[PDB]
Amino acid sequence: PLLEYERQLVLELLDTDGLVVCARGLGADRLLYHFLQLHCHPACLVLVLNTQPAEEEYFINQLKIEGVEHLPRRVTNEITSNSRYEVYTQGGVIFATSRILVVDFLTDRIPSDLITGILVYRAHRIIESCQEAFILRLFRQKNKRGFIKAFTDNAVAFDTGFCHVERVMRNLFVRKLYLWPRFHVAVNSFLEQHKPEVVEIHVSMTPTMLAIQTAILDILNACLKELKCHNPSLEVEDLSLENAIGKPFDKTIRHYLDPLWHQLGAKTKSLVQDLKILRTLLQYLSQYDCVTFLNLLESLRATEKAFGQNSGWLFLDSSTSMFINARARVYHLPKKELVLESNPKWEALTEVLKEIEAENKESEALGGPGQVLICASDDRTCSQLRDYITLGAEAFLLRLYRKTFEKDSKAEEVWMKFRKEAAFGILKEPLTIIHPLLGCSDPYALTRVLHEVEPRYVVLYDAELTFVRQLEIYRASRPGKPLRVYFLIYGGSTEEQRYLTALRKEKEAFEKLIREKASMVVPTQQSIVVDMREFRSELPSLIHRRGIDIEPVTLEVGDYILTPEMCVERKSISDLIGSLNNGRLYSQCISMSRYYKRPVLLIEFDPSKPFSLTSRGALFQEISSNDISSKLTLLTLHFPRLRILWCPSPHATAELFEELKQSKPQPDAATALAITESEKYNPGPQDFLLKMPGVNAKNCRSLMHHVKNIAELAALSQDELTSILGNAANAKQLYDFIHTSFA
Amino acid sequence: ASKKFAVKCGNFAVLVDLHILPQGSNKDTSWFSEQKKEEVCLLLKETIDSRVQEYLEVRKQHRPSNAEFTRSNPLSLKGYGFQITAYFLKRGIRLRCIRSTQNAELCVFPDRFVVCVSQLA
Amino acid sequence: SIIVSPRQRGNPVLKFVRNVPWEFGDVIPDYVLGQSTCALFLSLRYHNLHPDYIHGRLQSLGKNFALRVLLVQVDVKDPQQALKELAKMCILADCTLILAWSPEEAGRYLETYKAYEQKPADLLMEKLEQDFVSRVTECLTTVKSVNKTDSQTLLTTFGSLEQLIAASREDLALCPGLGPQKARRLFDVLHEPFLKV
Amino acid sequence: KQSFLWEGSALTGAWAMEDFYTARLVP
Repeated sequence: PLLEYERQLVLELLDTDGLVVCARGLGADRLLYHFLQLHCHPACLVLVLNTQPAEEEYFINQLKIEGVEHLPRRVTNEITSNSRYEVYTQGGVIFATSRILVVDFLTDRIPSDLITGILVYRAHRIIESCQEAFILRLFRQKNKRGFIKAFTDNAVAFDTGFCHVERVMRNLFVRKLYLWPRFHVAVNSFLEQHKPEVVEIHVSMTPTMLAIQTAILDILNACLKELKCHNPSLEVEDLSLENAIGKPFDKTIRHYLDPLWHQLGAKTKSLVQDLKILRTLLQYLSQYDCVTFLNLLESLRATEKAFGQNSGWLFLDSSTSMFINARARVYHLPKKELVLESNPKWEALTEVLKEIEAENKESEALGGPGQVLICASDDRTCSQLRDYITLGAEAFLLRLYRKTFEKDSKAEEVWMKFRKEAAFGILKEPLTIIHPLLGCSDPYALTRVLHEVEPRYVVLYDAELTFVRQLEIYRASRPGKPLRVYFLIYGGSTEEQRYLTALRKEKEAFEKLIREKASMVVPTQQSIVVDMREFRSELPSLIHRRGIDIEPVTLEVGDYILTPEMCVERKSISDLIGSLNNGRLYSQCISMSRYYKRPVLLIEFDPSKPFSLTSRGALFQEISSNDISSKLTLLTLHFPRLRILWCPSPHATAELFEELKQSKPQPDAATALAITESEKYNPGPQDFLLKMPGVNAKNCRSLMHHVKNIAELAALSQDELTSILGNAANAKQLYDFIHTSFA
Repeated sequence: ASKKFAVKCGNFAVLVDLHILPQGSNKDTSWFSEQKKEEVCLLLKETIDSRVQEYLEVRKQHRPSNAEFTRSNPLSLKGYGFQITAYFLKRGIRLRCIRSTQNAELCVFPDRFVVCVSQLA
Repeated sequence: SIIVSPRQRGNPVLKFVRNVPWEFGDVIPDYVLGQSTCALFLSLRYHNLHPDYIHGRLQSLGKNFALRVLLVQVDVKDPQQALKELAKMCILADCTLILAWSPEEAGRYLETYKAYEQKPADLLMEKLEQDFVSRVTECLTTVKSVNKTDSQTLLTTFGSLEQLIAASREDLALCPGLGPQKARRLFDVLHEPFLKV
Repeated sequence: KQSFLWEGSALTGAWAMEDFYTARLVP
């Protein structure tokens, strides 16, 4: 079916290959499905890179619905390596993960000359994920004939100053860029002839709910300013107060702090924890009821007393205002004259549902009754909405209050008065369906629900840009059937601010992309064994570029094997500090020295921002054991055979690796791999079984056969533990561990 | 006409996914009248019942369950001038339903039910 | 008890050694950090000016010392090229390379080498505290994605592992600070039939 | 019919800088 502007886009992409940036929610899955339907042939094989299992299953099922033989097949690590060559020879669309594709391309267990193309969904991941760049470099190194089409929503991902569209565009080997924003003439003119009957209600917050938000925002602003003060390099505009409200703030704070985490300090990590807690406090305030908010507030103070997690801001003069306001929301102490206030959004939802039911009970004869779909943010909100509708405000709030707090009857009845002051068959009646949006996991899940149940009315209890665009596209797909979308938003809150910031960020990102596109218009063999987890970095790509091939295996001893007697552990300054303090590096050195004749430790420092590697304030004090320099000296003193390589960048590390093997023989896999039941004994509960006291290897291995699960493990008494374990002391220790309070 | 309807079976409600195949080059979806909708459920009454029944005792078996009636094994039931082809696909979304007329809860069957019909020769 | 060679009299690094007593005296290496531990000093600008100087020192050092640490004071703006040759030479000559970015740091390294002559390896190995709270914390952190703070809040809410076992799937999610995904992962780990698979 | 959150998504209006901000969110 497609559309008009969508078919123009498809024709343009069937022309000279390139990458397509659409507006958030403008049916990128539809374009991917169109290309999959095009390439479901058995005489060709294309690879789709970044897709979720749910999206892949939906695509396969829809293609089966259409009546297509030779459906797409999914290839994952579970399939045996020799069997993976079978599905490649079968042709057709192949859903593959980055890791197995890297392994297959490097080991040449894939007909790289038979690949007719590659489709890169979510092409904005090329910016930071070095695996896909390596896959595309390897593919272009062998085929040079197949196509590369890339699709992406999230035009904001190119708006950050760290990245550049030209670099990622060159990584994809495309050389042509297609921009399809929401204000594009072809799409805007077409979407104006099939617009939905949107009606939005601006629900006003309670004055008590406003004070809580004001206090939380004050605390968040203070913590952000403190974080900026301690990290002058973090003064970037990406950490403004209006950006901390948004969803993707955690990703930016990780990108700016994760590479140098262990050298950050003590207060900075606590400040990041406070930022996360304040953001989840904002979410709880805007989303859930009053009793749940009070529960989270009180539990937050409970752990501060026990450990002191939030001691920085929990005792602030503004924080006490939040506690008092929450208590006034739930309690009233003059004996508890409970208030149990409900947030206004439920009343707006009730009014909307009443109007919808009135319309249905007025116009049954004009077709069917019509179905209503309610979209909420997550599962908790959906459950709360269903309980509120089925029970009522009073019963629901009383149930929550009694379940959590102390159950009272004499005080409860006083509040009630003040508040007042068939087995089988087709339903053939209006149905209300509550659906969790889950925007972060897979935004294109609202489209599947919309196509599964065709709703005459949609209530957007929680709204994001992608869902608005999806509802706009869904209506235009049916030119005759109308729908009315209700847009419930909290007036003058952080939800409205977040939505408006998303709007303006997308618009400015698309304008910047347009300008960037305009400006750019005119322009013997040797091997190294590389650990699998090391491909999330640029070093394996730079090593391969120098002309030496890579054999990727799972290495339990070291990251690189340059020679038969050599082993390199790659540690940055942050990871070196973390491993020295943790104690992992000592065990790694022990194993490497035991197994390899020439163990090597590689440290990658930063010439631009060097780290002192010595404790601050100890420059003039005595030698401190907690210092990193002292720990490094101790380690090199206890391992005289260990050799250390210092490199300033991954580019220099590759050169050193190439030079370090000038005449030595090459290594081989299955020898470093074999350096070091397994199929049984699920890794999940195995570690939990191992870590509690009373079990080293033999007693635990014996006991897990007798006991079906750890669920009933707590049921056994001390004597049964003595009988099963074989000892009474360890059994007593385990029983005391499993049955003890917090004291 | 033909809209994706819902069928109740015990404590659950199954959200069927009706798909009318095109009627030749000049597709006429109006051939599926209101009457033609009524025998679809009774023809498939045992199919849904045999699919809900084993979904309950596997929970009583306290272990994860497969449909044992999947894409590779469709249901090809005949009829009266029309065809039927039905699978049972996992949905993956926790949908919740309430009968607004009675304000009574109703669980949604987690397995998506899809049936395709076409004019018989 | 550090015997510094007379060949380094006018060098500021000896000004910053304070916590250990150092004296002169002829020695084959630049520094003698006790028995079976000797050190050599190098400067990046010196190395660039005299590329063949340090190799003679390495060749004349011999295999008398069990541990031979050659620490350099990187001072040039671009040490990328020289560090490569230095690392390769240290690899070939069976000696360890240490980087100090300031004269103070090199003195600290020398003092620490002298002061840690018979320090046991306890400072390096993991602690693994046997306290009940620490034990339950590490046991909880064994799951895929749960940090220490999450286990800290989790312990306070329920108290005992028996209470954690008894709780269903939903009330794990209802606990603050977990969310749906982390609570679901913990609940799946909290009881899974490992024997079936 | 002043549903400006919806047609504001189309990004086709003038929509000066202050329109992308909420007055109550200044502190």
